[PDB]
Amino acid sequence: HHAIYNVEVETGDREHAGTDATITIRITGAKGRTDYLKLDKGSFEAGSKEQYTVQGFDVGDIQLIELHSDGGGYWSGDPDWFVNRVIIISSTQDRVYSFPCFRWVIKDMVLFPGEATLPFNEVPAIVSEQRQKELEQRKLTYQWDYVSDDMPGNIKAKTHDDLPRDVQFTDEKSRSYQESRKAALVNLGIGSLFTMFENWDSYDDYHILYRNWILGGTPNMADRWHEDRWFGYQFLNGANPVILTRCDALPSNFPVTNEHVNASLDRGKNLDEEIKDGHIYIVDFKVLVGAKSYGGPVLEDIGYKVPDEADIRYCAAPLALFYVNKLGHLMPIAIQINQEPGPENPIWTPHEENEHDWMMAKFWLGVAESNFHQLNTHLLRTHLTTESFALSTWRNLASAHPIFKLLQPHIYGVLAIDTIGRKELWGSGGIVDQSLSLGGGGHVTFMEKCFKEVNLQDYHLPNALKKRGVDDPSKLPGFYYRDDGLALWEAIETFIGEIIAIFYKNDDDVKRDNEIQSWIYDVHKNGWRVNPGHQDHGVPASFESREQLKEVLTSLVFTFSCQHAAVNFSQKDHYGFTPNAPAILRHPPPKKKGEATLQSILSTLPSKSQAAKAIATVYILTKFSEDERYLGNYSATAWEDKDALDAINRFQDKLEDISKKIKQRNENLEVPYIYLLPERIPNGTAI
Ligand SMILES: [Ca+2]
Ligand SMILES: [Ca+2]
Ligand SMILES: [Ca+2]
Ligand SMILES: [Cl-]
Ligand SMILES: [Cl-]
Ligand SMILES: [Fe+2]
Repeated sequence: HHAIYNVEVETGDREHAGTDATITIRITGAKGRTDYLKLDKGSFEAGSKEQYTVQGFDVGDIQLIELHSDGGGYWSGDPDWFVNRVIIISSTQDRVYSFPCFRWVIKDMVLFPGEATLPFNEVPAIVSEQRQKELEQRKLTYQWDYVSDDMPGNIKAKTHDDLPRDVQFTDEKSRSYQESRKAALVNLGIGSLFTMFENWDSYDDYHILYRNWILGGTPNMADRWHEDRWFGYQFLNGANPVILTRCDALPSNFPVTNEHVNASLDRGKNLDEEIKDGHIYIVDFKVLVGAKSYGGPVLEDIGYKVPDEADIRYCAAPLALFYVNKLGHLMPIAIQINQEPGPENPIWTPHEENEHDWMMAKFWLGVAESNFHQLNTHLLRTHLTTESFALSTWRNLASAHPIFKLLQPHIYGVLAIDTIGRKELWGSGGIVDQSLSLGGGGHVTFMEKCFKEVNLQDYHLPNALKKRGVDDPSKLPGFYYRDDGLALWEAIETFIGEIIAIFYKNDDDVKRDNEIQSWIYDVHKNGWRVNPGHQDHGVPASFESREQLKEVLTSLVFTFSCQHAAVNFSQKDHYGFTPNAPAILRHPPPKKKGEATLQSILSTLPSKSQAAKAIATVYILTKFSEDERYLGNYSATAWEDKDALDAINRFQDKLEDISKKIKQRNENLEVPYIYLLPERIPNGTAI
């Protein structure tokens, strides 16, 4: 004759989560559906758990609910309502129904009870219809847009506030970001006054520049940047640990011989023998040829052609050779500043007659490294490329889908920061233009050039390390990015495998899942588009197995969290003392040996205000928000399935073990490697 429904609603704790809109709820089940019933006694504050008792038609077994908000009245400041979950008990049913949400309620929100499902799993027809309608609507809200033909697809949004609220920064992240921008302007202005009439005449002058910033500690390379051992160390454990490969033969255009490097070898063998023993490594920045730097110079194979106080910046495409010495230290042993060898682009070594020439060579290798790292390793290959997958998750996976639930905490952030970044950070005029040689426009062309070579197999850490020849700790010791990254790769892969096995019982279940198929196909066709001049991007058009699904999800999750953390949060230590890693140089490279002086070097190195702006950029890009959730913290995820909860438990406990092992390893290091501690790795790419 009627049922009594006990309704409990948990509102999210985040700022503005609450609402004063009038809320109603309609309940549907096997027997029919109630009317919209008022939940209108008391307030919905952030963090609240509020209870209601409403009476209506007995729907029998409950199958879905619909919340409605009237959107507030004249005085409502922020009617949008963030709902974590609704729990209902019906007087006629011996069951507790739990409806996870974790999304913003704007006007209407449909929710289903119980565990995640694949689209073909058996559910009431009205559930399947609502699921199909959700996804129709996703496609109108979440649309592809592109910087150019040669960039990965991004979310269509003019500014951050045009984004769907589910993918905007939380108010806490927007405050953390806007406050960081204000603090940077204040610290720049105070440091500008303090240093205004400073005679800039030594490398140690640059130490002033980080002193009035809250960076979490003096840059850990400030005291040792000038030592070859610590210069070499950072190609393993600094901000850009992705380019060094094992050298099994010198490139024909980098004609280093035993006579150039023998004074550096110290295990009793010559250069050819050390190459065969796997102790010789190399970096090749050839991708930077053709790069257009601010003020006009265009990099050639030979460097630059024989050209008041204009802002003119330079870069380089060097090769550099390194050697693992008998103590296990990676030492820099040769640098050629540009690609085409000869007298005007010679090989520089730590044994230069003129010590300033070797220091200048190391600075040219750093400028190439900085521009490559910021634009390719960090901006393109974390943010801009994984942004396509975040967009495709919203377009193609229903909120009921288990892989939607898995990805939510990891995709969060990237749409918001990238929408902001296109306007304020690496877009035209942004803080990047003030701080990189390739700023001014050349930085977009350069990312385009890099994106043409991008392949999804690059995001597979064990395969990429093996491919680079850097995975054998007996030949290449002291490589903590590799050690910690591989431990976390395995932990994430194990977890994802266990989630997949709960919902997909065999390969057929993958092939039949039209949403996961649409998801990968959307990236394949519209996300990482193989356009004229592009290599294949390694994105499959479909999934055929559980293992293939695991491998793509692991790559993606590991990149959003760990890889971004390793190449982003390492920036204070890498760049905070400018001479450790200059990102702008002001004169072209030398065309003969014996020229460099401390003074010609200081005039090539960034100006005080260029260096200050680099520090400011790093400060902004590396600020953790006070609401950040770190790796494995799934406190705001929508899981209900008991087995999924247990898989999460095992994963968190694994992460906890990896954390203690990293801290134990660190206690014996001269310079602890902390960027891959789980407690410092955000779930996502949000800054
Ligand atoms: Ca609100
Ligand atoms: Ca109440
Ligand atoms: Ca738990
Ligand atoms: Cl009713
Ligand atoms: Cl679930
Ligand atoms: Fe970032």
